[PDB]
Amino acid sequence: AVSLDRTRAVFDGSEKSMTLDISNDNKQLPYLAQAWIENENQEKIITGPVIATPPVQRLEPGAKSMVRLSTTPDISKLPQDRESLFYFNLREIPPRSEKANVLQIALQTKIKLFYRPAAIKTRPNEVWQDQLILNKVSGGYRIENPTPYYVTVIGLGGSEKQAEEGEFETVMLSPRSEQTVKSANYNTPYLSYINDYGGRPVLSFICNGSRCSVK
Amino acid sequence: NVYIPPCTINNGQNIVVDFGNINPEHVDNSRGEVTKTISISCPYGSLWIKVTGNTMGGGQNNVLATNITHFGIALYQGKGMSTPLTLRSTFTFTSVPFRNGSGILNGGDFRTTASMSMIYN
Repeated sequence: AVSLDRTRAVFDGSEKSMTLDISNDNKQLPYLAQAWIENENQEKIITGPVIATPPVQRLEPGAKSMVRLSTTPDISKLPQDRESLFYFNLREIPPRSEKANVLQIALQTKIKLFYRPAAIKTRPNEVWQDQLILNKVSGGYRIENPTPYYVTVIGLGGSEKQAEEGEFETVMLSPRSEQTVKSANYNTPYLSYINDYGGRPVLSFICNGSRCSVK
Repeated sequence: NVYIPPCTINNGQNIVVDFGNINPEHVDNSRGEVTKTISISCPYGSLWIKVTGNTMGGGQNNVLATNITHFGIALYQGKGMSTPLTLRSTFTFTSVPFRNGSGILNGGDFRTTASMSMIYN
């Protein structure tokens, strides 16, 4: 199977292109790798504002290559004070099985592609997720994301272990938004999220009544 | 590398559900229900799986068309023809031949393809 090098891609709006590494992990057969972009509703767009090339390429067993993500002039039309959401897709076209009477599975990877305008370009060590605010309500918390970035929440517990381990319905807050999640009550809430690199940091909150903020 | 990579699917091997040598003339209600289990090895689950592909006409929502008219492959979640499959850890799915018509079928051999998307959070 053909695999990508990451679980999310961040397109730095200050640049006009970027590349993602792919590789054919199969040690026997060569694969075709289809790549395309989808908008925030997971609908395929072939005209921009973000393009993927090549649309298809051949990968020898164990070989690695890349896909180039680039923008069009219409990229300027997206708002510049917040991230926009796209999805990058890579589907493998396996070799025709010699054996007939078979069901062949074509694997595909779909990851979020965050367009991040130059006006909100982040520093290398910048952490904006510590700006999240938790408001206790019946059955859980109303999470507020006042930042210009999408934030994916993967955990929420009364300890560091629960946050990262505990069962949780992952949700992604769009820029400057809020949404309620189900959860037990915690004295010192801990929240886990997926950052730009795929790391899963844990945050610690301190509460002042029903409103909790990062320590 | 700096970027945490996505999970590897059944050790980068090819996934093929083989039905062996069978005549497309079956009961499609309990036949070559071939079950498949593919492994998911991740770096850190936060992943969704959607299956899509060409479907036959009719009201069924879990049947893939094949290269044989009136003949398709029905899909079910987990081992067993119980719960249908609308079109570290493991994922099991059951595939069973299905013919939506009586009469002659143009083809002794059949093959079809479905896409299995790993959608990351």
